[PDB]
Amino acid sequence: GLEAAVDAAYEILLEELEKHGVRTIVVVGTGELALVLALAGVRLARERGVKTIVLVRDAAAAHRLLAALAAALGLPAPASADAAALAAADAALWAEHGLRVRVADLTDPAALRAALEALFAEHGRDDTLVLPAGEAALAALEPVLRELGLEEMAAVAREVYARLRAALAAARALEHHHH
Amino acid sequence: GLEAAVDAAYEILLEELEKHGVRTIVVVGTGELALVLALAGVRLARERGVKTIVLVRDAAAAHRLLAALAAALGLPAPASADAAALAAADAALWAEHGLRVRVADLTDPAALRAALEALFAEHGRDDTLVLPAGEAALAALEPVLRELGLEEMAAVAREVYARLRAALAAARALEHHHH
Amino acid sequence: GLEAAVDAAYEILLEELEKHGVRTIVVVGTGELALVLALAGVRLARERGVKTIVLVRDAAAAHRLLAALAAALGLPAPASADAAALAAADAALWAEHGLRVRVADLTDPAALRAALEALFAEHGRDDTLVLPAGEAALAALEPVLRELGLEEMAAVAREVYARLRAALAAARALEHHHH
Amino acid sequence: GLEAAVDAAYEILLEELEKHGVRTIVVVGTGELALVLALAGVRLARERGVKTIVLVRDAAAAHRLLAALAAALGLPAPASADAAALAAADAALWAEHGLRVRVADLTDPAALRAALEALFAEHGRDDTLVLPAGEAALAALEPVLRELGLEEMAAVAREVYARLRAALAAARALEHHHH
Repeated sequence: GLEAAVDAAYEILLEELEKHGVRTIVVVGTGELALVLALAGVRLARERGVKTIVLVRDAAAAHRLLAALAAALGLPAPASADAAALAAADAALWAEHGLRVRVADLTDPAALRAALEALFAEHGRDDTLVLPAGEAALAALEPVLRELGLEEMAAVAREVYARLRAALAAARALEHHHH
Repeated sequence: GLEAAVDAAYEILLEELEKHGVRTIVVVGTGELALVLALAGVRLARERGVKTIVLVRDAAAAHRLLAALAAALGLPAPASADAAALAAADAALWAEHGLRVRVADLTDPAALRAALEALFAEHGRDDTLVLPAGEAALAALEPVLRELGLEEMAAVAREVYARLRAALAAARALEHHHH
Repeated sequence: GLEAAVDAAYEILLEELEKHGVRTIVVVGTGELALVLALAGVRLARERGVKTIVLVRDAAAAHRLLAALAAALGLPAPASADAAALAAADAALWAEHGLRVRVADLTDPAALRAALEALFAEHGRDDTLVLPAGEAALAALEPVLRELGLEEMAAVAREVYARLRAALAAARALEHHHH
Repeated sequence: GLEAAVDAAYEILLEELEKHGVRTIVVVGTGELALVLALAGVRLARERGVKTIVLVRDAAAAHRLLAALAAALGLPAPASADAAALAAADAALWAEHGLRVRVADLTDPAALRAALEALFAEHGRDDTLVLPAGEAALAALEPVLRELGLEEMAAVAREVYARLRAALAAARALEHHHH
């Protein structure tokens, strides 16, 4: 179920924060692992002051993730995927909970590089853990990081992803809410 | 009206908690009795520490029940029947109010058995009261319980259902909100 | 604007509470006067312990009125016009704010009589002020009240309605929110 | 991003409050600058007691702006663009946060004049800063103000707009929430 998945992801992230001195987590992609990482990020922000930013492919994906986060927090979802509504929801989520949800076209390497570069300008590269939310995101993220010369960051992204993938396969976040 | 129906169901459940040493209530099905049982379960969780889980047939039914529970609690409904939104809403409802809403295909005996077996793994069989929300759910639930050897549980499910059915016929939960 | 309309209706209702010893207000109908009366009823419940029940024609009308009340109170609207969602929202509104929104087919005299008779069973006839929300509701309500022998109640309904109609014509509740 | 845009607009408005003794801000138009000005107005109301009213072209635009404001404040959006729902949301926003969102057809000079004249009746002309949200709104607002003899107000509207336009071009309120 969802709690077991969030707990397992939280434990993995705690191990990485201690291992790498992480101050900021950037999640690239959508789906169940993106939600689980965002929810673990809510706990990590409250308990450790570590901020999390999720980069999703389009405004529709941002609305879907913000709506699931809203439900988890007991808060209203944004009324629509209007950019102004999404930006306002994002600013509120950041101020109150240390989480962001931003739009970046992951099919476009230049757009993903630009979104990462914005986050690196805000949060730096040394203390930032970048994680893909799935296989497709890993395949998009690795070459971009490698082009930027961030080989260690790419290596950690792949290794931590493998552990998260295995943990979520066992935890089954959504098992109770579909056939 | 709704308050009279919740009160009547609450009184019946209190009698069963004392009679059987009940720690967990599992409601199988949808409709007015499912809502009334869930609402009585909110009171029982607050007052007695007894948790309630409702098993509904599909994601659409989970959204409809979560939305009615939300309205009763003064909380936002989940934005959609997206599995991630439903799972997040369920985790929040459990943590704050001691209630869950899960999806289990009741037309499929193996799926209902699997969902009950998950709950029995979490909560045990001895202290768990299983109740159908209607005739169709009773007809689905009885053979599954009997196959599991849970004859007493099936007997209580049918007997308590009969009393709840009669009480709700008199109380008329929805009389003021349809023609 | 809306505040001026609520204030004017509130002042009129205060005068009637003192004049008739009113404990319960029943509003029959939909539209701007129904909303203004419901909002004044929120204030009267908080300040005076007087409860208000609005009888609207169908579930769609109940959702629209509950949604406007929700917006005025800073609360989530019910997710849909599902009867269970409307009944749950109504129970929450009553418990927290002393207001109800019920469905009664005003085109059907027997249905309106039945809905009034339910309220009279709950709240009595002597201390109950019944008000139409518009001309059509007044035309439906007067014969029903007269058949019940409630001639004084019908007379007050018409007289107080006339004063509310004039006050709302001057106050223009919705002037700032349509062309 | 949005926070940088709100901060930049806030700083400009603070300078104008000191420069002109402003008690009320009226924003004419829709779009990103309308949202940013409304959000800066939330801060100015809390910190300085300065109220802000946004005049938008139609009910659909009022819903979109109220929904984005709701998301920024962690509050439910109005269920629909129903005039009663919009008026109720507006009254709540004014009472709690010192902001209004009203409908005025800016394509119709008489309608814009009427909406401004209502605000001038409520708030006066001397202490009221009127700002367009974009080029089209400036082109609609200038002749109306000039016809009213409010030449200085029109001059300030154009000058402050130019500074806000430049600031928002640099701040990029919506950059993280569209492609």
